[PDB]
This record gives sequence, C-alpha cells and structure tokens, in this order.
Amino acid sequence: YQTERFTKFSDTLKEFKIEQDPFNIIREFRSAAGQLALDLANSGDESNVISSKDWELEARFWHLVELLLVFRNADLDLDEMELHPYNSRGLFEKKLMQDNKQLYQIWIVMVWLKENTYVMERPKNVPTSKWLNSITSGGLKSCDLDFPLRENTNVLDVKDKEEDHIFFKYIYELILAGAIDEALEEAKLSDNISICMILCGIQEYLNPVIDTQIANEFNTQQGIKKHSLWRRTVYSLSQQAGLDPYERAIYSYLSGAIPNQEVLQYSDWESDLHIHLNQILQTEIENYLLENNQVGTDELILPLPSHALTVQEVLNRVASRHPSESEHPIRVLMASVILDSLPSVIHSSVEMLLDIIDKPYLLRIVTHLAICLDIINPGSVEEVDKSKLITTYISLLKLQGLYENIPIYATFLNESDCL
Amino acid sequence: KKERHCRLTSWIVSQIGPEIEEKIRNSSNEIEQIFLYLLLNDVVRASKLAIESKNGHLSVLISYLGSNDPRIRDLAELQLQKWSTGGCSIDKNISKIYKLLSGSPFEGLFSLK
Repeated sequence: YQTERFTKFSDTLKEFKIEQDPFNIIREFRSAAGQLALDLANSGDESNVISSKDWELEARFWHLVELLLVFRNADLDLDEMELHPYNSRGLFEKKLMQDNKQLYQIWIVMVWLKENTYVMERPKNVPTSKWLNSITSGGLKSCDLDFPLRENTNVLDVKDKEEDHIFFKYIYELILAGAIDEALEEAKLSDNISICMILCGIQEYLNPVIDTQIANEFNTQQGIKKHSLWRRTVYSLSQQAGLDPYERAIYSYLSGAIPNQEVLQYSDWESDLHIHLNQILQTEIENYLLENNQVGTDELILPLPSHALTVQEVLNRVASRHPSESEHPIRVLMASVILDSLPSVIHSSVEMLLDIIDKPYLLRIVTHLAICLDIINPGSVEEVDKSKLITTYISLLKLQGLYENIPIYATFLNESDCL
Repeated sequence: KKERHCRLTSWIVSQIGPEIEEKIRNSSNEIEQIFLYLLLNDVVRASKLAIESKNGHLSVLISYLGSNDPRIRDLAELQLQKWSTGGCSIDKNISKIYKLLSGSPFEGLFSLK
C-alpha cells in the first residue's frame, strides 16, 4: 500500500482549506512523515532502511519548522522585565532569554537537537555501591572521587574503572539528550552522590523572595550564587586527565566547552552542532552577566573564551567537519530554516529545475513547505516559485496516477484554470 | 537578614583570620588546608587548591558551600552514613568537608564537635 504517502500530505491540506492554526498543517506533516518512517523501518528490504531514515529526517525537519515558525510568527509581544542590581543572576539570565530573540532561537534549536538524540538503554547489573572492588581489595585510604587523583590512578581496580566508564558514558548520553532529571536520578541511585551534586551546579541562583517576578515558579531559593566560579571549577576539572573521557566530556559540556577528542570524534552533525550552540549560548550568557556587573571579580579564576560564534559560522564549521551529512538535502533545509534563509533556498531548488529530480522526497517537501509558508506568511514565497513547484509536483501526481487529489493543490493560482 | 548575616560572617572571619592562617602555615597535608580555607569562609581558594592538588571532584562539591541546597545536604549526609557503616577508610579531612556540606557539622553523626 505504502505508495499512499502523497494522500496523507494531500489529506492534511484538504482538512485545512475546508474548516474555513495553519501550524497544524506542518504538525501533521511531521506526524505523517513519522508514521511513514515507522512503516519502511519495521519489516523491510534493506533498501528500505535508507528511505526510512530519509523519512525520520523528513519528520525532524517538519518539527524544527514548527518550533521555529511558531516562535517567530506567533510572536505577539509581551511585557518587558525590569530588573534591579540587587536581583539574582537567575533573573538576568531569564531577562536575556526574553529580550534577545536571536539567542532564544538558539535555545529552541538546541531543544530540538536534544529531542532527537539517541540514548543507550539503562545499564543493567549495576553494582550495589561505588568503587566496591577497590574497597574490597583494600587500598582506598579515602573513599572520595578525588583520592586516585591525589595520587596515582593505580589505586583504582580495573573493574571499577570499567564501571565508572559505563556510568559516565550513560550520564553523558543522557545530558546530551536533555535528560537532566534522569541523570540526577541515575547519579543518586547508582551511589554517585558527588557527581549528582556536580550536576546540581547547573542552575543559576534565584530567590523567590528577592526575585519577586518568579515567586510563582519557586517557593524556595535555589541554584548556586558563585556560578562563574562553579563554571571555572568544572572546566578545570574537565581538563584534568586521569579522569574517564566521558566524565571529562560531561564537565566540558557543563562549562560551555568542547569535549575532548576521544569523545568528540564520535559525534555527528547533530551532536557536534549541538555542542557548539551550547558553547555560543554559555558564552553569550556569561557576557550578558559581565555587561551588567552581576559577576564578581574573585570568581574569574581562569580564562574561558569570551567571543561567541554566530550561528552562521558554527553551521559553516560543523558543515566542513561533516561534509557528507551536511550536504544531505533535507539537512540543508534544516540549516536553511535555522538561518531563516528559507524562501532563499526554495527559489534556489526551484532553479535546480531549469540532481533534485533524482531524490523523491525533495520535490514534494519543498512544495508542501512553500504552501505552508505562504499560508502562514502570505507573500513568503514568490508567486512564480509556487507556480513552478506545484506544476512539477502535480505532473508527478499524474505519473503516479493520483489525479483524484489534484484540485486541492490547484487552490493557489488562477493558473489552475489550465487544468 | 542576608545583609546582616553577611556582615556578621565577614566579621567573624576578620577575627579568626590569623588563627587559621597560622594553622595553614603549619599543615603538611593539602586536603586539611582545603578544609582550613573553608574555615575562613573562602570557598573559592578551597576550590582552587582542590583543583591544584588534583582533588577535582571535591573542588566541584566545595562550590556548593553557602548555597543551602537541601538536596546536596541530604546527599552529603547519606554519603557519610554509608561510609560510617563499613566504609573501610575515608580520609580524615574529606569527611570533615562532607560534614560541612551536610549542613549540621556538630549536630551530627560524624561530628566536628
């Protein structure tokens, strides 16, 4: 049956033109692609695993589109936040994310990135308690994480290191996926209290009593006041070798830094891009705080880089670092959406019809995207480009023998007359 | 309340200052020094020495001293009970520091009394 696909997308358009909000179209496009992603994936010829991934990718694209256009377009402007110098850093961070839409967009994108991150299954047969092997062998004179750092790592049993590896890797995957609550649960429950505690430093300080404008979200002070310190402390910890590469990786991510080579070598376009947007973000916040004298000089223990990249440049670098992946045609759209250069790319792939015909999803996707765009933002895509796109896709509806559902797509030109 | 608290504690640190600095002068053990820096309510130099003496995890932990995060409090205490029930050996000053993180350093069962 699967050669139904176009129906689903077409179907969604029917429902829209007929209850005469348009963001639902895309939401459905997403779900549609996802549903199809499942079909080709389950039981299939290994020629299908490929086009299955091109559907999952499809789906992620629709999601990213929804998220960003919702934020950008459903922008109806709220009330400005008036801080005082007595206010906590927490509030200033919030203010920053409110006022600077460019940067919040980075947040949105990171959220999307996390959403679609793979995490291993929870490690089984985890041991009763930490470093149990070393303790049992005798030779841990101190039971604290820093003991084998104070003096040769030869202290820790091999099996203990192997388990610490399992743990820190799992925690790392969870952190990259946004699963911070799960990471704290794992830390707690796996007898890694001190690491847990480390994960608690992630929050900026708020006090509901002082920072009135969040006395709703909070009933109790929380987060840590000397955060610039925390951050250097963690970063330095991240640079100290004789720690497991995933642990160092974790601290890197937390300090707004770029994890060690041993770990980073396995990160893909999404993972890598995520890492570097995290860096942009971290740097930008800490700079925002410095420009408002909410950082205390004592805390500038160490040099961290102060110069934030632009999303443009991060993308360019990550691209050159992952050319194959970068060049994949829906991930180009992903980037195009991220930079807003989107009608830009529409008109572009339009002129590539004048090695876009070779891949099937593309001509469809661009067309339905163009439709959505001009629905949500009348004017968005050049009238001509709509004409050209629908023209060509329609002729494929004909080549597929689905003339049945051509009128729906017609509802965008007087050129429709000619059908 | 915060203001008053901060002035009182800055003052106490003014008084105990030389006592402790003398003690740091004579220590022969780094973790003990880290503890003494906590005795001068200097979280940052404790964190730094920890870092330098290659005690990095502790260092991170230290950064919590003076945020009253009850999670961290009950976790630190938990770690202490687990040690004080088996725990073949834990360094004498690391336990002291954990006891500080517990929020009840004498009021306790690993007591600084």
